[PDB]
Amino acid sequence: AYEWGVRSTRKPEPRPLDRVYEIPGLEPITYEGKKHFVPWLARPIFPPWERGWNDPRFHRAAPIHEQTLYKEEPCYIFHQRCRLLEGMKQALWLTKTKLIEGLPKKVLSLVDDPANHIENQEQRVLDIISHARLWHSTEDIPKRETYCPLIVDSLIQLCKSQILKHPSLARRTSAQNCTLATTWNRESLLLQVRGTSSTILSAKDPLPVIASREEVEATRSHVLETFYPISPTIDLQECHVYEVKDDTGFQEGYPYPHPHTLYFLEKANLRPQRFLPEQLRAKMLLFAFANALAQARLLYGNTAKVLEQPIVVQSVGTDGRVFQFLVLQLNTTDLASSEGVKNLVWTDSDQLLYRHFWCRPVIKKKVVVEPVGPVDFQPETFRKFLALYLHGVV
Amino acid sequence: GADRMSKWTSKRGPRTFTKSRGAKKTGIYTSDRKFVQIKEMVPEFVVPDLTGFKLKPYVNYRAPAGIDTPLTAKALFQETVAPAIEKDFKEGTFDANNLEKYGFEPTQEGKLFQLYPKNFPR
Amino acid sequence: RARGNEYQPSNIKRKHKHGWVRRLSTPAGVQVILRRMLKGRKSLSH
Amino acid sequence: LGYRYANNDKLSKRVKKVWKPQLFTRELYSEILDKKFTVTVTMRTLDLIDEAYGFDFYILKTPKEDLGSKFGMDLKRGMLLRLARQDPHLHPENPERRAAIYDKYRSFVIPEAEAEWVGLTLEEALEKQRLLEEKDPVPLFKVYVEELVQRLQEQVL
Amino acid sequence: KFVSWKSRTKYTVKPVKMRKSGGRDHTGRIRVHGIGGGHKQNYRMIDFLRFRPEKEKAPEPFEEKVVVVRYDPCRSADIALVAGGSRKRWIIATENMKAGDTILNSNHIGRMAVAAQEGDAHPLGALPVGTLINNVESEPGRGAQYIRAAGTCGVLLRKVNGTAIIQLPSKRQMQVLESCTATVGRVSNVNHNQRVIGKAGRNRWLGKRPNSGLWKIRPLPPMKSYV
RNA sequence: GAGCUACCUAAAAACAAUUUUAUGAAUCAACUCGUCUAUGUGGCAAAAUAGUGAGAAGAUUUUUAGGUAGAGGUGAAAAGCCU
RNA sequence: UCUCCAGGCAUACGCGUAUAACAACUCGGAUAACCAUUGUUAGUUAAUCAGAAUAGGCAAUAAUCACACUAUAAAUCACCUAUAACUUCUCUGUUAACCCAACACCGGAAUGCCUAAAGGAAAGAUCCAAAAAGAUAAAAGGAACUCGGCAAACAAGAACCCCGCCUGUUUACCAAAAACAUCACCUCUAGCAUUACAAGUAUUAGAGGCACUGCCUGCCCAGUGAUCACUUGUUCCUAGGGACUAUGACGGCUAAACGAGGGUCCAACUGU
RNA sequence: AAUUAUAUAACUUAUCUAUUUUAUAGUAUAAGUUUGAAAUUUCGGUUGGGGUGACC
Ligand SMILES: [Mg+2]
Ligand SMILES: [Mg+2]
Ligand SMILES: [Mg+2]
Ligand SMILES: [Mg+2]
Ligand SMILES: [Mg+2]
Ligand SMILES: [Mg+2]
Ligand SMILES: [Mg+2]
Ligand SMILES: [Mg+2]
Ligand SMILES: [Mg+2]
Ligand SMILES: [Mg+2]
Ligand SMILES: [Mg+2]
Ligand SMILES: [Mg+2]
Ligand SMILES: [Mg+2]
Ligand SMILES: [Mg+2]
Ligand SMILES: [Mg+2]
Ligand SMILES: [Mg+2]
Ligand SMILES: [Mg+2]
Ligand SMILES: [Mg+2]
Ligand SMILES: [Mg+2]
Ligand SMILES: [Mg+2]
Ligand SMILES: [Mg+2]
Ligand SMILES: [Mg+2]
Ligand SMILES: [Mg+2]
Ligand SMILES: [Mg+2]
Ligand SMILES: [Mg+2]
Ligand SMILES: [Mg+2]
Ligand SMILES: [Mg+2]
Ligand SMILES: [Mg+2]
Ligand SMILES: [Mg+2]
Ligand SMILES: [Mg+2]
Ligand SMILES: [Mg+2]
Ligand SMILES: [Mg+2]
Ligand SMILES: [Mg+2]
Repeated sequence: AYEWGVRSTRKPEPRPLDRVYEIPGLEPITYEGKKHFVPWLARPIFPPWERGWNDPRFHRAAPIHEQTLYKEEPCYIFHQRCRLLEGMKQALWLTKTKLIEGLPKKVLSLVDDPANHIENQEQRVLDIISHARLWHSTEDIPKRETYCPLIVDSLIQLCKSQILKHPSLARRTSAQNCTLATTWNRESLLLQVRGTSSTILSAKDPLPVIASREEVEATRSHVLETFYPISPTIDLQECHVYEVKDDTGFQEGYPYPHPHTLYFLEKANLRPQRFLPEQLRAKMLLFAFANALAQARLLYGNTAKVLEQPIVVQSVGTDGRVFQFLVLQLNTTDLASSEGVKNLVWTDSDQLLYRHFWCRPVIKKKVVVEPVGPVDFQPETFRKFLALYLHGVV
Repeated sequence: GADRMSKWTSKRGPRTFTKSRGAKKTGIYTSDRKFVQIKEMVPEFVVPDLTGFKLKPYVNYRAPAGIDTPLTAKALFQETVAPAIEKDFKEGTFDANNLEKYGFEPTQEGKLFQLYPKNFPR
Repeated sequence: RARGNEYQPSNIKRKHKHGWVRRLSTPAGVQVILRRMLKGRKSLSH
Repeated sequence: LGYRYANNDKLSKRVKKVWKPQLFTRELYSEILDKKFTVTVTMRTLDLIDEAYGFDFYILKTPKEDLGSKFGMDLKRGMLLRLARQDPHLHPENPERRAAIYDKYRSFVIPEAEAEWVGLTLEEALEKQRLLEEKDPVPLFKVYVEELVQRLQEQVL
Repeated sequence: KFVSWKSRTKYTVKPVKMRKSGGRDHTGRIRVHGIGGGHKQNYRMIDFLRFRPEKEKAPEPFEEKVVVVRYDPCRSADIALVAGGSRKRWIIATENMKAGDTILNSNHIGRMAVAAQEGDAHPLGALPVGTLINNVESEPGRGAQYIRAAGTCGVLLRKVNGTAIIQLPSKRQMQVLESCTATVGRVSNVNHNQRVIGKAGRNRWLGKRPNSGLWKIRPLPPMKSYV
């Protein structure tokens, strides 16, 4: 067994106590009275010092076991930076949900109707992409810390222009950097989610249910996949000092209690600081699931049961170029067991808004091969981003 | 080639080198590089009302100065505390324990203006 | 090339090398100060 | 620390030589202190202890110079102070045992005040004296009061 | 003044920033020549005590999943991140190790030799004589210090009375107790010897500085005449 | 005494255009260097100037702070450097 | 106003009043005018420019327009879990033609942006001598000059020999090379942990030598029978008896390429 | 080259602590033996210069 930390770098052991102390019955003579060190006198032993009052600037916290909220049981907390090793599979097990590929047909059909098409939709989107990457900042190449929020904010301020066609869209408002948390148990393991969800869009009315009761009941045949030998708690924060809290994202009495969509942004400039696609979607499920679960607890109490009215929540995750769309329906609150009615989740993955962007022309031998604009722009991605928005109104 | 004889001050040296000119600190630097001034650490000048003041900067030459007698602890004691003890001694109402009755302070702790160590400036 | 410009002034370098705190670090440096005090020097160090 | 002549002839080169003592670490028990100390000790000291018929006898008998150790001198003060005060801390709850030790070393008993100033260096003795004579200045208020009361009392007399 | 960068007390998979010594001692003097310069490198802490039970876990054989086989600039061989239970660690990778494979760490000692797949740690006693082994250790619970270089392998020559003889790559034969645990197979990057540096500047990348330009027996007194 | 200089650690910075390709490759500035001739010779200069030349994405150059000290240090070894 | 020249404005390190006006005309500027000099008085104004709370838990995935694309040398506090505190503007840097070179030194000095919109003046008046230095032009000839085509040229093309394999490095201030380094190849040493090597483990680390690359090539390889027996050899017991013995320190050289290397030759070119 | 040489390594007898009846272990040391990293000091005279002969 190799012990980490070379001894030369460790703080050295205290010098041996003066031999005059060892002799019983002898009172050592030290430099305590002088109020300064001297090499030829024995080292004084001072009692521990107590100021007699509390100074905030120099406050020191108690050890872990002495904290008021300390609990022997371990609480596993999932937060933003947490990265699941198994990606989606681990997220499915924790939230007791079954995965359906592709968005719900109801959402998809909304944008197939040309009536929902926006005027100059293709041109305006290209301007937003060009504005997002080049025109917004004085600099030459803006960094991802300033154009992944801009692209998502711009599109939402474009999709929100449909209030002219649909006045019902006036019944929603948004927030920024909200706090969502929940506490639930899985197979004797206590799980909590603590993580902000950037901007939350909330409406006055709940979203229409996506799946029928018969489909929900049919999920019982499906069995959650297991991934031995990797444990479900890998990459989760084991916490022994915690409190049980379940916040929807706002407080009680908020006029718009129904959450429409949760948007997730990856604004880290460096690739190691940016989540991979698989990890991003896994983060979306837990964060999206938590908001749904907290409101279920708020409305129907803390009891565990199959919900008569399923709760539907939508999430949109992007790094500024690649978009992942998520629709989740919460069917049950009795997640303690691994067998029973399961939640349903619809995922649309790897939706490319544009393949690449050039902010300076590519010139070879005095020939402009590539223009300064988005490359391989895909309008279909914006339509899917519009379908989720329009859902619940049209 | 550096001048050893000139005083070392903040005007000299690189940007990083800084030091005060003797100005008393009036606040605290918190974390995140934010300054938080403290009102109590800022001196307040107690200025009297000079209305009806009969003293001016200069004195008349005609007025005769007196003999200089630097005040001593014994002189102050005789003027202030001795008469009280002397009268009390005749009345017999004097004891060692109650020296505070005449104004004795056993310890300066608890005084706003501590005589020693002095906690108040000029 | 052309010599004569060995001195490349830096206040951080100067004070670290021949400063007050540097001199007091070692007894051999403190004895440099002690002799200078004996002679009567205006400046004991940098 | 000295010099030697190579091959023990003065016509050869002069070579530096240092002769070192074969130090040993052993455990010794002091009856007067009733404690066991671990000390670096030469074979010479072991013979001296044996010739002194006990570790405690060796420390008390040996003068300051011959002892040649500050640690030993502290032991001398501790043992002397123990005997001088007849401290009951020696073998508590067994008075018979305590009396035996004290009687066995009764010859070395000296006055308590003298025992305290045994083995101390000049600096340690200076520090001890300074602490003994340290006193906060008397308030003049009290001093004047004493003078005033005495004068008034004498006048009334 | 010179404080070794190796001050981290707790194990973590995250790469740790390094400082090179240029050969200089902690006094500032060169104790080994030819060392200096090269690309900045991050240390990836390697666990060589294969059978290490997780916190509050029984000491019984367990398996782990090989997540990825990365390239380590601080070693000849290529490390592989292995994930099992609730912990992640870096281990030396065998020649045929691939991502997604499951390897077995087994302290259990078997009386009868059982065929072992590459990369599964087993006590030397368990291994049948003649199996290629690596990451061998002198004493049980001491981590691996032998045959941990790219392409190296060791042979279990003889198991007698709870003692095992291992033929080290240098052909030195070393005896250890059968309790010692060594994973099967040779280390990865078998073709390390076949590489060609080609250009002097390449060695300067690796940190190997140029060499200096500076360019017997005593006959007995009887033999002086003949020479 | 390592603010010059030899070497190293750490934190940093500079490299246009052209052709090759995918590089201790090519033409050639900034920049680094110092083959040759000439002038100078108490000189502008205790090693410079005018031309002419070598390298210029690399074993590259440069900046800042630190480390190695004379029985020694450093050295792609000239017994070269260390005010 | 005219003529002409072409590194300028900030920042950092540094310097420390050399800044600016007035007044003087001793000193300093290598001479004058004028001041950079002397004396006196002034000066540089920042919440943005610049400089100067505690205990835990846990990070596999570079950069390069980061998408594609590959590669190798493998590459920058945050976010959580709890405790504590609940509304602030003080201090310091800021001038100049400036620093290192005894000097108002044809030298040295990092970064940002720009190349004249910014910054400047080669000639104190004269004069046309020799010698010396620099620039330009040349009838005919074209290296006949010279140690050598040094320098110069309306030329700047071609091939060779020698030496080193190549890029690279060196005697700061007389030698830049054929010397040192260098990849590849070869030899010797070491079986291993908490400060170099090395958080490494024989395909590794140190030390030293040598251009590599196919090809000729050292020796060394018990003898005879034939995997078998004797003769040898080596040991003992005493000339006998047993016992035992189943190609590597060397050359040519690739061979090409490359060279401010050392020698040559032709052609053009020229005041050599 | 002459004189030394607790740099290192080594081993020997002792000291000394464990042990078994003499025994094999080691060693805050001393006395030797063996290597030498080094330190110190030296450059006789006559032969028209030099290597070889020589001579005093
Ligand atoms: Mg000088
Ligand atoms: Mg310099
Ligand atoms: Mg002598
Ligand atoms: Mg060589
Ligand atoms: Mg330096
Ligand atoms: Mg060098
Ligand atoms: Mg370029
Ligand atoms: Mg040079
Ligand atoms: Mg060139
Ligand atoms: Mg070239
Ligand atoms: Mg190049
Ligand atoms: Mg040489
Ligand atoms: Mg010098
Ligand atoms: Mg002025
Ligand atoms: Mg004037
Ligand atoms: Mg001058
Ligand atoms: Mg003036
Ligand atoms: Mg600021
Ligand atoms: Mg300025
Ligand atoms: Mg002029
Ligand atoms: Mg003229
Ligand atoms: Mg001409
Ligand atoms: Mg002509
Ligand atoms: Mg000729
Ligand atoms: Mg020429
Ligand atoms: Mg060469
Ligand atoms: Mg070269
Ligand atoms: Mg030279
Ligand atoms: Mg050169
Ligand atoms: Mg030269
Ligand atoms: Mg050359
Ligand atoms: Mg010709
Ligand atoms: Mg001498």
